[PDB]
Amino acid sequence: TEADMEEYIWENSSSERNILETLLQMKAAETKEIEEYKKSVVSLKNEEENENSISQYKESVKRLLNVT
Amino acid sequence: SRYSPEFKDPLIDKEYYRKPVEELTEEEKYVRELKKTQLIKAAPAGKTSSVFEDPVISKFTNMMMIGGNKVLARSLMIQTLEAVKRKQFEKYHAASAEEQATIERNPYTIFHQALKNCEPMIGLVPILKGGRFYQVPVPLPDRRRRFLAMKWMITECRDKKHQRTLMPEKLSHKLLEAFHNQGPVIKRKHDLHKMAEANRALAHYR
Amino acid sequence: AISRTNENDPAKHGDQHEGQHYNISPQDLETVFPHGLPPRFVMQVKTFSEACLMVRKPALELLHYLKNTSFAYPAIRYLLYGEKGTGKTLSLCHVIHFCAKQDWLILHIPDAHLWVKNCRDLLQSSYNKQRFDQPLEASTWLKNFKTTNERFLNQIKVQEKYVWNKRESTEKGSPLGEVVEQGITRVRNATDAVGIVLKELKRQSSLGMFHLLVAVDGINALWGRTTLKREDKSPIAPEELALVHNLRKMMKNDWHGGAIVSALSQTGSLFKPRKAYLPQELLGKEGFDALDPFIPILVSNYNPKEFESCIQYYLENNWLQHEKAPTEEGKKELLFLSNANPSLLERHCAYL
Amino acid sequence: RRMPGQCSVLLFPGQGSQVVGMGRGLLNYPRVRELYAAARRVLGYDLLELSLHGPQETLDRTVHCQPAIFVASLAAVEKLHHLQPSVIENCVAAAGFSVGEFAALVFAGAMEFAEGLYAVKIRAEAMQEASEAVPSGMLSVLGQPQSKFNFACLEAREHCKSLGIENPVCEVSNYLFPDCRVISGHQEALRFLQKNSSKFHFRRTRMLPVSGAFHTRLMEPAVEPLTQALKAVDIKKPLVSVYSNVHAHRYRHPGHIHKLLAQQLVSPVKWEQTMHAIYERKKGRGFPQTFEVGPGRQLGAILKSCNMQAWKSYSAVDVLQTLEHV
Ligand SMILES: Nc1ncnc2c1ncn2[C@@H]1O[C@H](COP(=O)(O)OP(=O)(O)OP(=O)(O)O)[C@@H](O)[C@H]1O
Ligand SMILES: Nc1nc2c(ncn2[C@@H]2O[C@H](COP(=O)(O)OP(=O)(O)O)[C@@H](O)[C@H]2O)c(=O)[nH]1
Ligand SMILES: [Mg+2]
Repeated sequence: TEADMEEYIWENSSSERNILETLLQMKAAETKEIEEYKKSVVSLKNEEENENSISQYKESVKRLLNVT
Repeated sequence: SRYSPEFKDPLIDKEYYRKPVEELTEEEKYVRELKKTQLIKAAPAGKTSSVFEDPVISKFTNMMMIGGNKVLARSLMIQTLEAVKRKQFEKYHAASAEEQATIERNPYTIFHQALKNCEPMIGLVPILKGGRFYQVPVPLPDRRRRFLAMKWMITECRDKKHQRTLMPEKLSHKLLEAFHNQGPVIKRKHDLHKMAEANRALAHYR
Repeated sequence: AISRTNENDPAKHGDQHEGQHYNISPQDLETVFPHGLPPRFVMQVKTFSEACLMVRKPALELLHYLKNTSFAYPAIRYLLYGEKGTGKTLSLCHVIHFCAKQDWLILHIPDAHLWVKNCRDLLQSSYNKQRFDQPLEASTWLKNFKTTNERFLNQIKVQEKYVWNKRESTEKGSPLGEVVEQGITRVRNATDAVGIVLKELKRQSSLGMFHLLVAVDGINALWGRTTLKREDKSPIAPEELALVHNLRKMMKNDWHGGAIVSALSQTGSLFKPRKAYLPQELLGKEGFDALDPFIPILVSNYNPKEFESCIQYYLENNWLQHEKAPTEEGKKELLFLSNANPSLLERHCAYL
Repeated sequence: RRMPGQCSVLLFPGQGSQVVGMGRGLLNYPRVRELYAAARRVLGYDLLELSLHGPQETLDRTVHCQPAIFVASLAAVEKLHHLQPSVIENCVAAAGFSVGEFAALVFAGAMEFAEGLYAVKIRAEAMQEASEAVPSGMLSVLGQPQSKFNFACLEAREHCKSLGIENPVCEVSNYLFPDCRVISGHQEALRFLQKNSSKFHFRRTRMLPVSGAFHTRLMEPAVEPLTQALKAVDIKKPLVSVYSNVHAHRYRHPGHIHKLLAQQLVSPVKWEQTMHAIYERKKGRGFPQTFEVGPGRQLGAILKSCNMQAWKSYSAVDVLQTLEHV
């Protein structure tokens, strides 16, 4: 069972699907960023949630979505 | 009592200690030097050096207490103060230019003046001497009348004829009535001063 | 008046206005916010005879983001989070007021926690017998949604025939207001009438007819638990409610031409500890996954400038009547007892 | 054996709980159509139509309300069984008010459905005839501590004696909860009580919408019919602890239900005593679940007045609507 199993696999996960859909839609409207984002997400999902982790997540999402 | 008789009560007043040594009189200097030798009790939970501390409101809250529930009693007190403040602001906004100089919005002044308007100066002492019971007038001490004002206010606000009106709203209305020399508490003071006026002749039985 | 700013247009606030109060007109108050403002801020508005909001860094950052928003990209989810009573609801209201002045379509949910608890009249949806309706909660929202967006209800026109009953149906091309009216008149079709509205707004905004703002306060309620029960005393999940199921579709970034703004809230939350305030702790795994990816924005306590400005505003309204409150010692005591928390400071100033 | 809190007690309502639309919300549930068909077979008219769509004036007639309440109560039992099998499985006590007792026994497997309907029909007809025999009524009175009930009954009888009648009747007919009673008797006595409430220290008085004086000796003529109707019926041993109304204790042996059921017809209802016998316990001990299987929520309010803590775990079965269309 996934809940018993002790890992959030970023691969084939909801986070991966959501970011892929977002990036495809941005390309239609018109990497290291994805690596940073998935690192932040996996840290938040597996380790403890603190303000530093939330800020890292924020910065990664901003860089991926072209928000400054 | 877990305190020895040696222990003296603490003096929380914060400006008393800041008094310059020059202003101290020899008696006051002696008292201050004496206090060094004495043992002092731990200051109780309650009174603080806070500039917003008000002993009268603290006593009123303690008298509304039921079963040691101080949180709820203080909640009711702060709600009453807020309600009085809001009603005064509402009456201040709707008042004419000249009537806005005679509207007091400070709820603490209203509370103090309302309690002062309910203090009786003369009361009675139940005394049976000749086999039949006799009321006799007496002068009430200041503590006794201060207590009676609060007790009458609380008993009036705990009346059952007020169905489902919450205590902060009842108490704010009674306080605003007594601020203007109106209401049943002022009538209770008057029916005591009159019914002790009807019994001046018994005053020789003191 | 050092605590007030003459600039009452939210589109022109900047970092120099940080800590100053700007005024919301009565017309803007009645149109933009029939339901938005906190219950204890309505009291301040009624007693001071004016609604003045401070300009803070959370709202300024979230306005800088919404000014530079690409309407071709999918809608970006923003999430305001912070400790209790730190002002995130009023930051959300600041943003809603900014967006309403630029002729955005406002979809404002004042408190999503009210849809998952203390509901008497639950019905089984004739549209789908597996979900439940909340006519009183839906018809209450519909009237105020109509009030906020009266202008657009005739410009926006449906694109499908909706069958309320065999006798009554809304024909294609009718103005959206009709649907809203059908929800306001007959409460039986209130919950069906909310979803249709959402279905239109999420669609037509993509076409480019208008910009849509989805402002949901207490967004953490959608992926939590409910205190609602069946007639067999069994629990009901949040997804079983049509009102909550139709609002989750609006949180997905499968549309463009707008922005989705939300604010967490532990106040009124179900099955959460008092000190839980971070996004995952309130949202849950499901909530975080649903909102992921999203931009979190922190709302903190007053810094010294904001605290001093709030106390100067209260003194300028003569709301601090204690003779010691204006003095510096009174201000230090206020600062310590509230620790610069806006809600605690307001509550303590209420009875001074 | 079972911890208090996982067992359940079923309360069956009685006269005065009828309502138009009763039965809607139970009709779709299992087995209910067959109960109503059997009721049609035994009575001779359509209860279903009268209960679902009625003027409420035919429904308030004695001959019609009692069978309607009986059938609706049992239908609610089947509804609860469908929704919560465990609650019916873990049932410890059962109790009916006046006619609901006939329902409770049927739920306890002491009587069968057709037997119960025949008994209730004969009972209702005889009671209506007895009410027609002499004018009478009932009054609900809520007293305060200074209120004396037998005292007020005594002057209520003195007044009607002064007017002139053979043995005026006015006595407490229902004990509901502390200081709330229902007195029963000739209308003049009850009017005397109404107009002299202040002297008698009665806070509230409300004439019940009833045909006549139930639970008094005035219903003696109806006793002999019901007994005959009950003679043929072979009452078995109740499966659950079903309480009586005459003396408010659990029925011991089936050979005494025959006479206790006819004695209830001319005896006061010991409802407060029954609630005590079911829910009394020491401070802190848990209480069972309570389900009011039938129309209305009157027994719920009575339980609230009697025992608040037992009322904390109280629920009522909806017989006017249903959440899910089964
Ligand atoms: N920007 C602001 N301008 C003026 N007052 C504010 C502001 N932010 C907060 N306050 C004060 O704080 C009080 C509570 O703020 P608010 O309702 O926004 O809290 P919150 O952070 O959303 O908390 P909760 O978890 O209770 O929802 C407001 O009534 C007001 O008194
Ligand atoms: N009364 C009525 N409501 C409708 C009709 N169509 C859609 N709705 C409502 O509007 C909402 C539209 O959301 P939708 O995309 O259809 O979600 P889904 O069909 O349940 O998967 C639905 O939840 C319905 O409650 C209709 O033809 N008649
Ligand atoms: Mg909030």
